[PDB]
Amino acid sequence: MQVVRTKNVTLKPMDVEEARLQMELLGHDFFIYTDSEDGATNILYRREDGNLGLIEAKLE
Amino acid sequence: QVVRTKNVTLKPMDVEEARLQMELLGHDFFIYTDSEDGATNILYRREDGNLGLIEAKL
Repeated sequence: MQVVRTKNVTLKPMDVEEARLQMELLGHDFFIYTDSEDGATNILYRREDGNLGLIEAKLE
Repeated sequence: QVVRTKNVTLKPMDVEEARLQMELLGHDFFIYTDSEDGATNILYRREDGNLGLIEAKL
């Protein structure tokens, strides 16, 4: 079978500039946090483009 | 420089259902709510090609 190793992380509030900083200090391609102003769950991620992409996960 | 957000609506499901979704959308990752603990999850393809998961929670 296929085993997916889980990496547990605790969601925290911060600026998207902060998320970028922290993501890079780990070289991760994915950084999930809760937007400091908006309050919603955000996922900063590096596109195949190389550029950054920001996803907002609607708790809807 | 300037980036526009993308909106996604999370749904509860297990890693298997999420894995199938990711394949269908032909995407490299998938975000959903873990139906076991209600956490926000990110199933994704690692560099080595393997599958990894990130579980976020307050």
